[PDB]
Formats: sequence, C-alpha cells, structure tokens
Amino acid sequence: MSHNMKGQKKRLAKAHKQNTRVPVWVIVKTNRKVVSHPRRRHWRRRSLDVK
Amino acid sequence: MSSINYPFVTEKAMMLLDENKLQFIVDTRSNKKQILEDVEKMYGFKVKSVRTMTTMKGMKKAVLAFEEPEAAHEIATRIGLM
Amino acid sequence: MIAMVSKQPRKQRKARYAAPLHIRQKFMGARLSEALTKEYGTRSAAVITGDTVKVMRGDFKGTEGKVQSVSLMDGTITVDGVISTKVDGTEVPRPLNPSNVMITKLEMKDGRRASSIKK
Amino acid sequence: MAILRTSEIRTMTIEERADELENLNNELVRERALTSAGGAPENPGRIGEIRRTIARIKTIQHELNEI
RNA sequence: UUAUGCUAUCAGGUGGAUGGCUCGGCUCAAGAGCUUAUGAAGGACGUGCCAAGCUGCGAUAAGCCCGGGGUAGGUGCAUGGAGCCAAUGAACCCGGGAUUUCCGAAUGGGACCUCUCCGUAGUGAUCAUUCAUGAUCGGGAACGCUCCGAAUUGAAACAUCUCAGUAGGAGCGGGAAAAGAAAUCAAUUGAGAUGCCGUAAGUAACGGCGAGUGAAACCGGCACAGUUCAAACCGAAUCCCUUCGGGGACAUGUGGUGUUGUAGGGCUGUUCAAACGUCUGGCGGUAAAAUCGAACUUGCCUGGAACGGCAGACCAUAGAGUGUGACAGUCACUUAGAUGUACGCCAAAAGACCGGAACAUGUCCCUGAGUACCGUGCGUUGGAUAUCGUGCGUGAAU
RNA sequence: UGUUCGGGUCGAAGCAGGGCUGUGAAGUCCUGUGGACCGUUCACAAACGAAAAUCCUGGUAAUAGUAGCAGCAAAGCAGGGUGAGACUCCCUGCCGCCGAAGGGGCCAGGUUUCCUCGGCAAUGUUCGUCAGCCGAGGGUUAGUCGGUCCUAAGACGUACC
Ligand SMILES: [Mg+2]
Ligand SMILES: [Mg+2]
Ligand SMILES: [Mg+2]
Ligand SMILES: [Mg+2]
Ligand SMILES: [Mg+2]
Ligand SMILES: [Mg+2]
Ligand SMILES: [Mg+2]
Ligand SMILES: [Mg+2]
Ligand SMILES: [Mg+2]
Repeated sequence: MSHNMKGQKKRLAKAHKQNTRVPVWVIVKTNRKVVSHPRRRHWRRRSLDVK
Repeated sequence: MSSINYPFVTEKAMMLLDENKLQFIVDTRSNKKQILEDVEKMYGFKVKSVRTMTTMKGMKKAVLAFEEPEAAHEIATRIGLM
Repeated sequence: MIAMVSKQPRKQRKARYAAPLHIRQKFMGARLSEALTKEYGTRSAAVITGDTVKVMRGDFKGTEGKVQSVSLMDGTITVDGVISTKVDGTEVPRPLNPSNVMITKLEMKDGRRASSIKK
Repeated sequence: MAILRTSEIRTMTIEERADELENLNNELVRERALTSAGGAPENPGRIGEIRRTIARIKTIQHELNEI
C-alpha cells in the first residue's frame, strides 16, 4: 500500500491541504479579482510528483 | 521546546474523557518521553502510557492515560474544554 | 524631495504609488485660512481628524464641518455633512480629497502639533 | 495598553517574569483549545496580543542573561 | 400570407478588432562592486481569528529589542466581518542587536529514507606551527588568467588552407585582473618601465602564391613611480609564541652592508651630511532617514464636476514634472536656492622614526646552470633557411 | 522629432452608413453612436502601406440535429415512497448475471478516492432528487503485525596511484 516514510507523508499532507476553494471573504475583499489559484487538481488526473 | 499546543476537542476526543483520558495536539518533532515529562510537569499527574498518531492534516495527536482516577475530568475542567 | 531629474511620468507615478507610509502623511495637505497662515507662517498645513474644513470644489462648495476620519492609503478624508444616500436610503460619508478643502480651525491636542506644522 | 509593556517586564523580578510567562502560556493553551472546535472566538485579537507579549518576555529574559 | 430561397440595409446575440490610457519592458550614460565553518546562496516543511496562492518570517515564526527621523492613525499583494494595538509616541524609514526547524560546502555514522542510528554532546578531508591555535572547501550577471580543443561553412567539388584557437571543456581567482622597470627598440650620431586608445595598414609577410589570413617599430594622446633579494665583508649582534616564568626557529646561516653596464658593489682612505618613505595628529572636507522653500483657489457663462471661455490680481535664482470630478507658475507634492545629519572615510599644519650623495686607489674578492645555445620531431604564428612553445638528445663561460 | 498657426465637454479619437472633390493613391463634410484628446506650414526620420507564403495566433461556419451512445456479459417488471420534477434514487416480491471468477487477501502504484450532512452550473456517452462530482465537518492509537537487524548479486565513501 505504498509504505511511506515521514517526509513523503509530510509532503502528501501539504499537497492535500493545497486543494482548497479560495475563501469567500477574499473574493468579497478583492472585488471578484481573485477567484482561483494554480494549485487546484483532482485525484484521478495528472499524478502529482510530490514523492 | 514546548511539545503541547492545545487539547483536541472533536466528538471522538470527548468520549475518551469518560474513562480518564485526554487527547492533545503535540509538536510533530517530538517523542513519547518528552510528551510524558511535559505533561507531568504541567499538571502533576503521573501518566501511565501514551499513544501517538500522525494525521493527514500534518499535526500529531497523542492520547494520555493517567493513573489517578478522575484526573482527566479536572484537567479538562481547569483547561476550559468543559 | 525628488529633484528635476524626475521629469518622467513613469517615475513620478511610481513614487506616488509605492510610497512609504510616512511619506503619505505629507499628501494630506490642505491650504490654511488667512489668519492661520499669518499666525503660523506656513502657507499650508496637514489635515487631521477633529478640525473644521470648508469645502471649495465639487458638489458641496461652501459647506463646513469637522473631519470624521482620515485614511492614509486611500488618500481621502471624510467630512461632516457631505454624504451620499443608498438606494434603500441610508446616509453614507462621501470621501473627498484634502486639496479641495480649507482649514479654518486647527485641533491642538498632540502638543507636538505646532512643531509638526512648521520646522 | 498592552498585556505588558517593556517597562513593566524589565522592572519585575526574575520569578515574577517567569510566573507571568506561565500564565500567558496557559491562557494561550485555553484560547487555542476553544478555537480549535470551529467556533468564532470571543475576542480574536487575544492570540496575536498574547504571542507578541510572550515574545517580548522571552527577548527580555535573553537580554538580561536570565536564560 | 409563394413554401424552401437570393440580394441589400436595419435591430439584437456571439466575439473581442480599432481608438484612448498604462506602477511594465528595452537601450545608452554616471556610479558602486565581493560573500561564506560566528554555517552562505538555494530548497523542504511550518507560520495569519476567519487564510488556498504569492510575499515576508522561523516553534520568540506577515514577527521581538535599542538609537535617530516622523506625527495621528495602523493591521502585506487584497478598502470584507469581528477584534486588537497606538500620546508610556505606534505605523513607516535609516543604523545596530536577538531568536534563527531540517537539508544544503554539510562536516559524528547513514540516505529509490529532507529523515534516521549511537549518543561516547561528536576537530569531515588535506595541511602549517611554538603543537595554545590557524588555513582551504560553497556561491557570484558578465569581465579576468592558465591549460585541452571540433565540425557544419568558404574555396561555387576537395585533401594543405579556411571556419578558428572559434563553440565546448578542466583549473584558479578580485573588485578589478594580467603586464611592468631592457642581456630593449633603433641606425650611421638616437630613445629610455608597463598598460590602453589613434595611425602605420589591408602595408610587410604567409598561401593548391588560389580563396583567403595578416602584424610590429617610429609618431600623437590618457596616466605617471620606482625598487627588493642571492654573493663578496662582519658571524647570532636576529625573528616569533607566551600564563611574562619561559618556550620554539637558527652556524645546512637568523640579522647588518648591497643590488649594476660609456660596469656596479666589497676591502683600503677623504668629503658632504641626511632625499624618498612609515607612524602619531586630526585644521578642514565628504557625510542616513530628513528640514525650509514665492505668489488666486477671485467675479459671470457652460457643465454632474472648472485646471476651460470672458474680465480682474500677483510670483519668478522657482514657466522641470506628477496628483486633484475636463487643459494648473500662483490647490497639494515638488522645482530653483539653502540648512541638518550618528557610524564611517578622506586629509592640511605640526611632532617621532631607519637613513642618503660624491671622490681616490687594484696579478685583490663577488655578480643567479642541466640554464643560455645547439641537433631533431611536432603544434602554433604574418614570421618567410629570419615567431613562440616543448618531447627527446647534447651542453658553456664568467 | 524640430518649427509656424490652431481645434475640443456648446462634445476629440475611433466605429456604421451617406454627399461632394480628385485620372488615382485619398481628402473633406453630414447623420447615429462615443466621453477625452487631435491637427496644420516648412523640413527631417522610420520597428512605414498585404489578398495569397499546404503562412502564424484568435474567433467562427457548412457538413448537421448527422455519425456514435449495438457485436466480447441481449435485464428487467409490479406495488409502495421521497421530491417542484422519477425508465434511471430508496424498500418488498418475482425474474436474471458471475460462481477455480465479475467472490475473499494483499504487493507495487494511487494519495483522502474513506464516513456523515448539504447541493446539482459543470463531470457521468441519456435523465437524475444519485454519485469515486461540488461545499462543510470527521476519521488511521502496537514490546508481540511490518520496517528497523543480517548478508547475496552489486553499489558508494576515504586513502594510495
Ligand atoms: Mg566548398
Ligand atoms: Mg572559490
Ligand atoms: Mg612580473
Ligand atoms: Mg588564424
Ligand atoms: Mg514649479
Ligand atoms: Mg489578412
Ligand atoms: Mg452460472
Ligand atoms: Mg448530464
Ligand atoms: Mg505507531
């Protein structure tokens, strides 16, 4: 099941945390000028090269 | 360095408190001995054992089992979890 | 202080846009009334919350009032009386520019204010 | 003003400074514990003020050779 | 009410051209120019009340402390909610400190394991000494020095030649580097260290004498500066470390004299006396954020709003420019012209320090070796029997 | 760009359509839109004029409501619910498929796809109230299971050259 070390799991946790919708108050404050970031992906697509 | 950040207060952590246990979020670069000594100095309760977990958010949870009964209840009372 | 070697529009607008926040206090400058200028010797001054201004340009030529707030980053002040209404109806302050106002009553509470005005 | 200024931190004794440090750490632990359960804090300026005050106290101790 | 259609114009959709604007780019000029074992550049992970990215920062984590400048607000790109901080002088700017996870020159051992093992808490490798201690390692846009080194292409094919000592590689290295005080260039008799620019000149020279390659000296400028060892004579008279007790180097030579060609120096005798340079000194200059800096916001018209039109009043050692509800010398910041400045740097008077310049005398003594030259092979060069290098062999005088 | 004379919020550039002038390159004026800049005399410059390069970039037609949504596993029907909306989501009954693989255990690989609640613009070869989709929250506990330990093929480091 892909036995991982500590560092690999750490990087996987970070790449997980980056999949987030931009906060609503950011969109309110910037006046609909920020609506996305380049860190969004999906698990069944291009594999991440984190490991 | 400080190894205890704050108690963890989800629904699962509340039920552990029934049979005299807590669940802290500890510093991810620490082992069981350091956790033991920090908690013992900070509350003066003789810990019995300790179980550790690494979560997918990054942090590191630790479950402390105390020897003296009713200790976890009053620790959670003074800490403010209650 | 940016000498005559800054005659390029790009440089001037860079200087005014990305300014240190202690230089943006200077852009809050407004003319003084006759008595103020002839008793302090400075032709102008800076606008600070708590002083009475007289609007000189725009839709409210001649209306007076206190300064209700100042924002350094925006570069605009807020004045009593000068308001705008919402569609549902709610009076709101309308921002102005300190170069369209005249100072008639200074608000002396800092103690350092007199030295700050001149020298 | 602040939870403590530098004058009061430098004026106190060693044990007084240490005790203030433990009080601040305990209050920070409680504040984080409450906020960790997805709740709007009763006063969400406390965390920043507390951390900055603790930074002041540790800086003062390290300057006075206390630690 | 002739359907499905054809041509032209109009209204709307889609789309994002044109115009106007622009905190961006590019080129030239003037400055300034090293940093790291006291742990760099770069990377991973973390850090915000609501926080995903970038930016900053490091478990003291969009930050802490001190001094100055600045004055009423602050909470990055990014004016949302709720809070906090600030007259005990914040935010911001200039200078100086503190904390500074793990990897990384990475350096106690080990890495398809940015973590892990023993903890004997860790001087990894190579070096110098008096063996206390000290030095090197990595990075840097291009520039710099040494060594190794192609082919396409041109010759209307192609091999010498050319492309070209170019592209590329290895080593070393600073704010610059390299060179540098004639065993020189000249021509009849002269010049007087080096570098860089101009010219000589597409000339001399090389070459299937084809295509092509290709200098220097004289002369004009920028800038100027000369010296130190080895030996002859004396023989420890010298140097360094230090707990100030002492210890190491050194007769296989520390130190003094001496440094050159119409020869010089030493030995021997006379004379004149002290030029260049090192140190202390800080008169006086340069010098952070920064401070001051003239004169309209006057009347009527248009307009949502005057910096505009028509009238009137002023400034100028300031009519460069930007902002402001439309075109601004007089509204704001500026400008011309003046003041101020900690840490540093430069430096004039004035004192102390080693001391230098000539002459006369000679079977007197000293002046850089596998070097200079030469034979032979190859590379390179404009270098031609007359460039430089260096493999082998041979090889002087004083 | 240098220089001379000007226009513009009582409406500049640009755009759509028209009138007149010139052999022509083109100029000027009118109407609608637009909301801030644009010319001219004498000269000088150039990153200076496009219909074509199986040209480059962007937008968009016909083909066309067409092919495909069959071939190796032809699978659904009745009754009752939920819901604005039901061939397609849920329960019961009947009828079916694999049954030495389409079941169970797990390596490498994936990296939150796992569980609950709330949604249906897009994703799903149709619809959808459903979902491996979208939003919020939660979940992995070891002296005995593995790694860690030993060495094989064979690597790497320091020294010597
Ligand atoms: Mg040829
Ligand atoms: Mg180096
Ligand atoms: Mg030399
Ligand atoms: Mg050549
Ligand atoms: Mg001016
Ligand atoms: Mg075309
Ligand atoms: Mg069967
Ligand atoms: Mg669908
Ligand atoms: Mg475990």
